[PDB]
Amino acid sequence: ASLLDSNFVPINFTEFVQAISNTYKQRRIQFYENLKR
Amino acid sequence: LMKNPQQDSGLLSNSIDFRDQNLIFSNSGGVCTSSKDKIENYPAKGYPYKRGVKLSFGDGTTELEVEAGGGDDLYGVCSDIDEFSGMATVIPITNNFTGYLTLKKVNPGDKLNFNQHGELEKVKSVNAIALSKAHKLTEDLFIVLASVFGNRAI
Amino acid sequence: LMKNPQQDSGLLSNSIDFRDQNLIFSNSGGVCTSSKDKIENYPAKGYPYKRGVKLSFGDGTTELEVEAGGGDDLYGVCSDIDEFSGMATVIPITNNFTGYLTLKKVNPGDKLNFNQHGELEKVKSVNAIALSKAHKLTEDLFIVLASVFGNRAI
Amino acid sequence: LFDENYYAKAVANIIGEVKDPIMYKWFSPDQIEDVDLQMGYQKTVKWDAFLNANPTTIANEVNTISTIGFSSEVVRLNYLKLQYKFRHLKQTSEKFYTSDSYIGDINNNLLPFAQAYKLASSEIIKLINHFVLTGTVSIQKDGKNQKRLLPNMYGLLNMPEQIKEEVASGDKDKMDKIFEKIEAGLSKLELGDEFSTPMMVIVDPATSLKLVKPYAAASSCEKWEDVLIQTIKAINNREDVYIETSNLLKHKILIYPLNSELIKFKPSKYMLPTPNEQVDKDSTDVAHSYIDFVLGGLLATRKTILQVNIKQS
Amino acid sequence: MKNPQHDASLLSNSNEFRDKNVEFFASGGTRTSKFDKLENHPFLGYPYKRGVKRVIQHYEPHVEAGGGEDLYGICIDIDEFSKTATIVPITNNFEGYLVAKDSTVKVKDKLIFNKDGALEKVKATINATALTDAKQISNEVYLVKVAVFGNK
Repeated sequence: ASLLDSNFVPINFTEFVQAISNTYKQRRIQFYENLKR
Repeated sequence: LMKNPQQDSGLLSNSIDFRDQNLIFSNSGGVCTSSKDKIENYPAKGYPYKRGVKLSFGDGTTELEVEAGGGDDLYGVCSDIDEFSGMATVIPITNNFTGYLTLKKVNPGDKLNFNQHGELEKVKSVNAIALSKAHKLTEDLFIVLASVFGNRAI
Repeated sequence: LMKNPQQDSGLLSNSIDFRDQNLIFSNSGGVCTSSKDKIENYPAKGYPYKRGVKLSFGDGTTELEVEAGGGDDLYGVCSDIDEFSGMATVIPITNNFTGYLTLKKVNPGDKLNFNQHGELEKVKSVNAIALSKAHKLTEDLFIVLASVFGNRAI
Repeated sequence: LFDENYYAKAVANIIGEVKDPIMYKWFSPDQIEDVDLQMGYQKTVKWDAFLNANPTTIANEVNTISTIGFSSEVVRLNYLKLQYKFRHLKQTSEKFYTSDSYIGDINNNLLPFAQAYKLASSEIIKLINHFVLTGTVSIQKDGKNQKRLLPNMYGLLNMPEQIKEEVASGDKDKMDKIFEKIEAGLSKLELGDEFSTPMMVIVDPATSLKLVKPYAAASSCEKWEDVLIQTIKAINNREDVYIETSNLLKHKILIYPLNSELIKFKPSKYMLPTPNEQVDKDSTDVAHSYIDFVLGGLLATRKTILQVNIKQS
Repeated sequence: MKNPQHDASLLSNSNEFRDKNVEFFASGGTRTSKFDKLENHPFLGYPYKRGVKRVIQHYEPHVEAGGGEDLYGICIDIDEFSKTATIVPITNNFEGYLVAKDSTVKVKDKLIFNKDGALEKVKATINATALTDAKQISNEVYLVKVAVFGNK
C-alpha cells in the first residue's frame, strides 16, 4: 500500500501514515536505481 | 518602518542556508506557541508592532486603543498587526510569551524591562529575560529574543 | 561503581589489534591464575570490587559481611562481584594473588600497602609489589598490576 | 478518508513535489535499513577477547597459567521524536484570497495548506540532512544554542573514536600540508578485512577549488584530486572512490567507506516528515497544523572515519 | 525517583477506594483544565513535583529545581527516557500535590518555594495556599496539596 498506487484508498489516518512511509521507502529505492555514479 | 513593506524588484534573491533566516522584521508571532494562548485585538494608535503596549483612552467619542508604552501601565505585548484595518494583535500580560521584541538602542540571561516607548532595555516589575543578543536590522532597529512570563513582587 | 560499564557504548568496538586490550575495569580475576587457588564468596557491603576487604560484624541478627578496608583488618582481596545476588568473590590473604587492583590517587618494584579504603598506596604489614605503572581509567580511578603475597613480619 | 479529510487529500496530492533528501548520496543502498520504532532505543551485543599477560612456558611442573579474558559491549541507538507547528489558511477561506496570479495573503504571509506543508517539509528535510552530516541540531549560523539531544545520537562528523586530523592556520592555503594530514589519517585508518570496499570523500567548496590545481615544477598531467584518488585506492584495494561537495561543511574533509559492515544507518521508518492528524481550528481564517519527524540511528565502528579540520585562525 | 512501585514485593489490594491517591506516582494535578498551558524543557537533576528555574549558559537553556525570585514554573511530570520535564508556567494557576520541606505545614498556611524547589511556610513572592497537612511518604519525602495562583 503506497501513495504511488492510485487505486489505494486509505480508510483511516493510520493507513494514510503507513502509505506515506512506504512512499518514502519506494522513492529511496527508485533514487538508488536511477543514480549512476 | 512597517511589518512587511512591499516592493517589486528586477531580480530574485537567493537563499543559501536554512540557519539565521528567521531574523527578519516580517517574522510575526512567537517562536514557540501554544494552542491555549489568549489573543486579543485592539485599534492601534501609532505603530506598536513588536512592542509593549498600554491602554489609552480618548475623549469617549471613540473606543479605547492601545499604544506603545511600558512602565507601570503595561497591559500586554503586540505580536502582530494588520495595516489594512489598523488592528493590533495583543497577548495579555497574564499569558507568557516567547519571541523577538524591539530593544532599546545585552547578553543572554540579562534581566530586562519595558521603557516608556515599549522598547526592551537592560535593568523591575515584569518577568522579562533575554535569551540571545541584540540583532541589528536598521540603524535604529534592534530586536532581541526574550521570554516574558508575568509580573514581579515589588 | 559498577563492574561492567554503566553507559551503553555508542559504537562497535574495532577488533584488529591484540595489544593493550586488557587495561579495562571489566577485567575480573587475575592475569596469572592457578587451578589450586582457594576462592570464597561473601555478602558484599558496599562496592569492594578490586579492593582489599575486611570482615564486618553487626548486632548479630545477620551473618558477617565484607567491606573495603585494610591496615591491620585486611582479610583478603575482592576479585569479582555478582551484582544480582550481592556476592563478593574473595581470595584469602594466605593465598598469593597477581592482578590489577585499585590504586590511591608509582613505578615497578615499589612496595605497596592497603589503606583504610582498600586502596593500594606506596609505603609495613602486607607484602604487595607493583609490577607496572598506574593506568588511569577515570579522572579519579587508577589501577595498577600488583602481586600480593601474604603478610610480612614487623 | 479522502472524502472527509481535505488536509489528508492535499498532503497525498502534494507529497510527490517534495524532493529527495541529499543524504542518500552519502551512502550505498545496502547501508540504509529502516526500523519500526517511533521513539525508543535499539540494543545490540558484541563480544571481544583479550590477552592478559605473556603466555606461559610449559616445562617441568607448573599450575599457574596466563589467562585470556572476555568482555561484552552493549551498543545502544536512541531515537527522538520531534515536531513543528505552522499556520495556514483554512480550507474554506481560500476563495477570498484567490488572486488571479496566486492563492494566499501577501501582506500577512498566509499560504494555502498544500504550499505551506510543502515548504515546511522541505525546511525540515534540510534540518535532517544537517543533523545526519554533522550530528548537531541548531538554527544559528554560529552553531550555538544547540538542542540538547540524548546520548548515543551521533552524526558522521562528531562520531567519537575516529581519526581526527587538524591543519594549522598558517598552512590553510597549502594543499601539500593538507594532503600530508590526509595521508597521515589514511594511514591511521583501520578497515580490517573489509578493506575491499568503495570509499566516499565529502569536501567543502574551497577544498574542491584547491583540488583542481596541478600536483606539485608542478605536474603537467595529474592533479591533486587524481593523487588523492590514487592514495585512497591504495588502501581500499583499488575500488571506486567517489568525491562529493557539500555547502554544509566548512573547511572540513570527511573520508569513510561505503560498506555496511563498518558503517550502517538504521533510521526509523518515520524519520522523514509526516503530517499530524490534529488541526487547530478557530472562528477566523487561520488554522494550525503539525509535522512530526524522528531523529537518530547512525552506527559506525571505531577508527573508520577520517575527519580533517583546516583551522582558519 | 518517579515510580517507586515497580520494586513491589507483593500484590496490592484494590478493593478500597479511599486514601488511595497520596502517592509520589500521582503525576499531574488533582483538577486539570483543558486550557492549561504545558511546556516541555530539558532538565538536569531531579525537579519532579518542585518549583523550577531556567538556567542559561553551547546548549539551549534547561530547567532545574529552584525558587524565590528565580521561580519560572512548576514541574508536574517527567519523561525519564528523553530526560524532559513538563512545566506549568507561573502565569497559569495549579492545584496539586507538591514536595514540601518539612512536616510542619498545616492547612490554610501561606507557602513559598525555597532554593530547592520545596514548599515551606512563610513579604512573599507568589500566592500559594496549603489545602491539606503535610503527608509523609518516604523518610525524607513530604507532599502537601497546594493551590498556586500567581505572584504577590
